[PDB]
Amino acid sequence: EEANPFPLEGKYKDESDREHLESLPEMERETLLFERSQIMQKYQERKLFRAAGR
Ligand code: NA
Repeated sequence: EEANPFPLEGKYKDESDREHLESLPEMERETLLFERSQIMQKYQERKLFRAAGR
């Protein structure tokens, strides 16, 4: 089992990370959220494959 990298609302690490991202300029925030959506897709893909291999 692999740890969920962004367990808060699917895109934040924890509350201080949320507050930090929400304080950034729009371009930076949307770039980081895009980065994280890629990380989360790969995490979820690996989780699916683990379920299928059981
Ligand atoms: Na918060």
